Amino acid sequence: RLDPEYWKTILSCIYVFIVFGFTSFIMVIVHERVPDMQTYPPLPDIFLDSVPRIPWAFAMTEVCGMILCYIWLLVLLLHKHRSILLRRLCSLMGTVFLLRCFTMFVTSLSVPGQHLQCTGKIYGSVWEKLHRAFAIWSGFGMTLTGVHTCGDYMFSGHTVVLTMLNFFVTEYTPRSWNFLHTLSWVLNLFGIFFILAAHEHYSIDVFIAFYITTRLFLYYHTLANTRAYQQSRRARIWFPMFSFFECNVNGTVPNEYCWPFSKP
Amino acid sequence: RLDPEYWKTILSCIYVFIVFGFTSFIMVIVHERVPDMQTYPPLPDIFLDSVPRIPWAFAMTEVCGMILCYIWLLVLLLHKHRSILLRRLCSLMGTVFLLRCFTMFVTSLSVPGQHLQCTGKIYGSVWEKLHRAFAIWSGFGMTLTGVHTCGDYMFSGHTVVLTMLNFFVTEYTPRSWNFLHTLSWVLNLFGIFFILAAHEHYSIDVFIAFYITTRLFLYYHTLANTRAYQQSRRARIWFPMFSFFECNVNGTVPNEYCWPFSKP
Amino acid sequence: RLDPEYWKTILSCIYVFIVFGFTSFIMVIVHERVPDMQTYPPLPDIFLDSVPRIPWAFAMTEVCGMILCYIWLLVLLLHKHRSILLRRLCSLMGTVFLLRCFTMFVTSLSVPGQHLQCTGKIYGSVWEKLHRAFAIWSGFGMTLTGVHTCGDYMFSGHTVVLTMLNFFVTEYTPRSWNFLHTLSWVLNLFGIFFILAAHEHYSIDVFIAFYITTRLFLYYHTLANTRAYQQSRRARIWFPMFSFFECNVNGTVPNEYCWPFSKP
Amino acid sequence: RLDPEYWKTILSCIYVFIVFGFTSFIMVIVHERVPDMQTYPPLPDIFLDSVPRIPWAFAMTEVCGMILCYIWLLVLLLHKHRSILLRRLCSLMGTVFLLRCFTMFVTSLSVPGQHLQCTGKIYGSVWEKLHRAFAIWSGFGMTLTGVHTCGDYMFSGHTVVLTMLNFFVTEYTPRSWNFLHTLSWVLNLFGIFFILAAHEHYSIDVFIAFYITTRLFLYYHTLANTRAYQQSRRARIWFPMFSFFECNVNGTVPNEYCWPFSKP
Amino acid sequence: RLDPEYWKTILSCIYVFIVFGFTSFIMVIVHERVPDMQTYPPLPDIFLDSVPRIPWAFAMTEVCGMILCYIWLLVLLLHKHRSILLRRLCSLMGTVFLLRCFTMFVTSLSVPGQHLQCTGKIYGSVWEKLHRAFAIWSGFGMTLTGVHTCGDYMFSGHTVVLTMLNFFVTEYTPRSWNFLHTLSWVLNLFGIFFILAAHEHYSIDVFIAFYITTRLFLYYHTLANTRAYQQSRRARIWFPMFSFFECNVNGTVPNEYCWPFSKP
Amino acid sequence: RLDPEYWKTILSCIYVFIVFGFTSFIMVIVHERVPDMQTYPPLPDIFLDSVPRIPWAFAMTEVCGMILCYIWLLVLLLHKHRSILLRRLCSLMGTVFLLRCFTMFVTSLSVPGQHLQCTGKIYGSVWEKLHRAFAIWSGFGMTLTGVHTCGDYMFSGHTVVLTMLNFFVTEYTPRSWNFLHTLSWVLNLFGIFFILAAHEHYSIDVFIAFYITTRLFLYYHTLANTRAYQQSRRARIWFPMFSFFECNVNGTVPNEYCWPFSKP
Repeated sequence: RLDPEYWKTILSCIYVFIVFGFTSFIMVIVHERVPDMQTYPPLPDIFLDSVPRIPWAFAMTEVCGMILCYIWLLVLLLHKHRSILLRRLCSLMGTVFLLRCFTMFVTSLSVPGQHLQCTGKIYGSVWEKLHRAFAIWSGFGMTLTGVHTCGDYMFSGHTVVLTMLNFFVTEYTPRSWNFLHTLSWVLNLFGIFFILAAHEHYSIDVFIAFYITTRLFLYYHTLANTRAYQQSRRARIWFPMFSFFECNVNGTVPNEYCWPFSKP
Repeated sequence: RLDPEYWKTILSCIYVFIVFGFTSFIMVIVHERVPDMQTYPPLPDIFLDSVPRIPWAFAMTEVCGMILCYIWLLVLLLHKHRSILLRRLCSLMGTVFLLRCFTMFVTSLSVPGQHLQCTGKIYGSVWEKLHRAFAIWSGFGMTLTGVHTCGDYMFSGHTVVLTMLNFFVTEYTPRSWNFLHTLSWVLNLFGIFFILAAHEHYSIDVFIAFYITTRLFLYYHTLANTRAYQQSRRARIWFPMFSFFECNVNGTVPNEYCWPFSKP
Repeated sequence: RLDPEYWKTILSCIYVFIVFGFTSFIMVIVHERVPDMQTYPPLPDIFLDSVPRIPWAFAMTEVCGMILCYIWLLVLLLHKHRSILLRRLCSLMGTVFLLRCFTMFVTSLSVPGQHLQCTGKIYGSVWEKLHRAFAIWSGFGMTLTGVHTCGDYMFSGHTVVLTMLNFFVTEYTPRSWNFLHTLSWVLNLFGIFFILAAHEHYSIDVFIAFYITTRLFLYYHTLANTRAYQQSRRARIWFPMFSFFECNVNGTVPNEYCWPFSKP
Repeated sequence: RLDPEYWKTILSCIYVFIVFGFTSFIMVIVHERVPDMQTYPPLPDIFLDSVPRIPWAFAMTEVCGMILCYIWLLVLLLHKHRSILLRRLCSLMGTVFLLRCFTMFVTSLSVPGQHLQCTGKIYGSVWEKLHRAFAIWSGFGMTLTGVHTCGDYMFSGHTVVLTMLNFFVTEYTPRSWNFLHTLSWVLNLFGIFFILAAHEHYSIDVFIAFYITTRLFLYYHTLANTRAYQQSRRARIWFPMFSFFECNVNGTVPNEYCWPFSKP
Repeated sequence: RLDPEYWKTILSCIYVFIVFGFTSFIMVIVHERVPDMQTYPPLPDIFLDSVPRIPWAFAMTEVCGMILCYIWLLVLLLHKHRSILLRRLCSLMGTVFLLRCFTMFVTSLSVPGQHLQCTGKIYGSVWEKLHRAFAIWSGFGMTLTGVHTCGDYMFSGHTVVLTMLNFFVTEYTPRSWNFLHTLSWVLNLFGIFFILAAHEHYSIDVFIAFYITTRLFLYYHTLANTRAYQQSRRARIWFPMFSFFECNVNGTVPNEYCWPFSKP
Repeated sequence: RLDPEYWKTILSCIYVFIVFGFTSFIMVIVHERVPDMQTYPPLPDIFLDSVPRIPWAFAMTEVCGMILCYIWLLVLLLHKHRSILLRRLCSLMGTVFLLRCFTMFVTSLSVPGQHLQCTGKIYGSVWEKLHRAFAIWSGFGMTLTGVHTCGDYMFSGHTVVLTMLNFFVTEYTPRSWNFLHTLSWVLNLFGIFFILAAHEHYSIDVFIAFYITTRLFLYYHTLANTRAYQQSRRARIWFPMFSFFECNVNGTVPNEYCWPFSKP
């Protein structure tokens, strides 16, 4: 049966956090490659040359992220098997960012010309770069708590976060509430459009980022529902720590509800 | 049963060739967005920085391609379903080249700094664009028959051809000939490496030009195996003209080999 | 049945230490033959002539050798029949390093030009050779604890240790862990590559070392699983002290794991 | 049953002649690498330093070669299934000489000081190397018909031929002739001693050549007798063109002798 | 049954030591014939002409003999029938050494020119010959304890001892230990080669001093096995004191070993 | 049954003549080693120093040889299975003399001083030695037809011929004529005594020669009577062409008489 494992979720939660730290550490290394990085005028993008730069577009995507997180924790609060959903969130966010790190190491593609008042730079050391890492790591990447001051590269994590929250929101809801799903898709599309109009990422930066996470989420859910991790040697799974997390869960989780507290 | 409809192969062929024509047009259309194209320093890479440029490495790619094409022609000559393999290949290259067209149209990523001796440029008119494209069209984009002189863009076609002609000779040969498959794997790997060593494309171009063809081949063959197009309303398949071309094909294609000529 | 023999393991450890001590002395005897070994130009190779020398590449081989050693020590601790594993490892490392002594005494092939610091020499005595042999012996031949002042001859020793550890790690882990196996193979291949990248061995020392270690490991395990030591007078097995160690072990060793400590 | 296939023996002979030509051309190419290769002093050996050079000792190896070849040709004449023997000899020699070519390409190890009359060289063209390759090819590489002006590299060739002929003579004679076998073994050992005593090869060259030929012959005959080419997908036999030659032969070849001429 | 009669063993030992006494006497009596013995040139040979005289090989003979007799003593200690093996050994040495006496009496063959610096000579009296013989007797005839200063004669006894102690270890050990047999074969062959390389005996001495011992060993062993001495009047065996020593033993001596000290 | 093979006896008769020719060829080669061979004084023998030299004993040695030959041909004339006796005599005389040739090549031992005045020597050529061999060959060695002019070496063939003929004469007569056997033995003893007394050979030359032929003849007859050449794998017979000649003869050959011609 569905046995909530309260001690595996701790490992899953440390997994996403250490992956975030590793990604933050890798981010500062890429910035060392090109010293100036603010002398190239923008490459022609048929999406970029049309929409003028909007200074406040970036923060609207962020408030979209917070409101989507609020809805998701609202669903997370009133579900029987909250442990499984919280485990899956971390277990599926811990791989897209590893792919992001690999793509970052292979090649670098920043948006050429914005945030030219990028301060800091020329970090010659083996200890201060770590401090810059905790600066990046312990700021969650938001500009509201100003940490992201300088340019960002290919494969934006904002779109990954938005669509990953949206898919889990729409998937763990009954097939009778088809009015919050449309709204959630609306805010997801608005966030993508506002990140595109912020002159912060290229179109190919967001298209690949969206497709990869959508395909990976669908594949993970299909494999979990099929429960081929133990049925046979299905495909020699390469998912990081998949059978360990999903050994005790069989079949498809239902969508029943209760009240968490003991004082109705 | 498997009835060879020769009136469908001609339609598929004219479709893939007009796709080639549209692609040839769109390279010329996307060319003049930037006039210089030739002043920037390369973006930081991990493979274009270590390995120095090898001037003759860009010939082995099309030597490998011609060898693979000759082997594929030999395979196509002796198979009874020579009207089916060619139709499927034409249906696949059309889709992959439409994807290439869309990717190059949304954004352009050319190695900034190769082919600085190419002449021409500033083709501002209505009628010399088609002349330039027809020059590009009737040269197969090869450098042995010198046609492409300036730079190339995202989603290299040489990778797509070298991978399609490798995964198409492997699939439609007996599952006991895993040596020609091994030889073609080395062929494809060397063709991949020599393009990168020639400073012709970025390292992330080849990876996402190889994975897409592998996935779009395996998915198409899985769909064709289980006849899901007519079994039910499975997924509303998004292949351009999907149910039309393979409406007369049921089951799985056999493997038997025959000599069509009547001169034993 | 599997009887843990705690004195045969000690005998095997004594045997392997004696073999290592003999090898250390033989390596000092061989260096006496021709003094210079550093004035000739290197033989025409295909790898030593393309890749330039990398000064730091030799320490990475030993780093990859310590990582695999730590992993194998972890495996050796959480097993039922750890005594058999230790006994087999020692009984194989004895034979391979005896073959190395033979093939290094027959003909001495060094790399003319690395470790040119080798100076003074003229160890003309019987009681000064022993001190030099002891200096190599109680340093494990590594370059971190500096004993690797002069060069190393035919049948490289780092490749033997790396391949033996990788194969032992792969063999004695459950046949469902197919990510640790890939990591071990990658580490082994990188350690092999860094030997040639540092201009320490010819391209033909490494290949024969790898082949000999692989062939001996596979032959020993085939003989052990067939259990031909008491079946009949099959072929007069030539493995040094083979029937003595495997007389009490019949059949194949299973893969049961536990926790040795008396405090679970 | 044993079907005499006279159209495959011709293919095997063509394959062997092509392999021999390729080996000769590769030797000519390899000699181009190092200009002198005759000024350095020889490596410290254990056999080349004790026994002084014997000027006439290199003709005796070829004399034993002719004797063994004559005996084998006599055996080939008085056998029922001579076609299978002639098909196996070629299919083994081709593989062994391909291995010799590969081994000689990576690193070139000659004997510094014999055949010091080798001068002129500087074949700085493509149509002059071919003449030398043809001169070596149509001379069988022997020293009696003088083509052996310069030295010979790694993986000696005389040892391969001698060992192959000796093993073939031993295998395909009735198992009651234990005087011809002793004579063949004595001739083989004397040929090896004479190739070693003329200062034409190193000890390790002869040892690895002998080991490789013996192991390849034994493995090929074990596979042929086990008939694993059609039993199952055992191990993916890597012998070049193995299943094509042994598909029509099932089981083991008997030792029936007859007389082919119809004139008693 | 097998009854250990130590009174027979003591008589056998004193008898064979008596045989040593008369051998020592006869060497002195045959020394006095030719005074010079050191002026002639050696008769033509094949092994004494090619191999040059080396002066340290004549020590390895008694080193090998010492190792062999130590191994034989170890075997005799652990074998229950220690009263029978020693008696048979003494009975065999008595016969072979009286044959040596006959051979040196009938003819005297020596090396004309070696050991030319030995002093003494002209021992013309009745008593000093006894002193010289006792000097020869109480040194067992090795050169390590320098007694054998002059030349030696027909039918070398070092070969006889080296071969008898090899054929007794092989015979009276279980027929599954064919490594100590292999080691003893090398021990015997090297001892054979080194006495020849010391220019101490002609090449015909060793061959007939080895064949005689192996033949007289196998013949005596077969006679003991089939108990033909008492079965009938088989051949009137000429072995001196044959039936007396071997009257109390019937059947074949087993190969079982025991520890006769009472301190487990 | 006992089938007289008239065509194998021809091969046996040619084989002994080739052996005789080879022995004659070898004899002249030994004479080329040392030129003088007539300066050494007699090495001291207890037999030669006693009997003054006799210069007519050599003649009646051949006289008793011819007498025994006459008796043997008398027996051969009136026997049913004369072919078998002739074949066995030739086949054994062809092996004893091969052993003579080997012992001749290994070492040389002549009698130092008789035949001071024989002519010849200093044969510097590659053709005249053949004529000398023909002179030696076609004289049968007797001094009646003067060919043997210089001395003879060890392992004399005179005693071999005498003993071989005597044993054949005695063996093929039934056990009722014990008066001619006494004459044969006494003439053999007189012949060997005359050989010893006339200063042409040493005692050790004749003792080994007598023993070798006696043992070989006895072993051959025992094997022929027991019929172990086809019974099982008896001893790995090293007899030259043994199973070929005696394949058709089984059991023991009896001694029936007849009259050869058709005119009684």
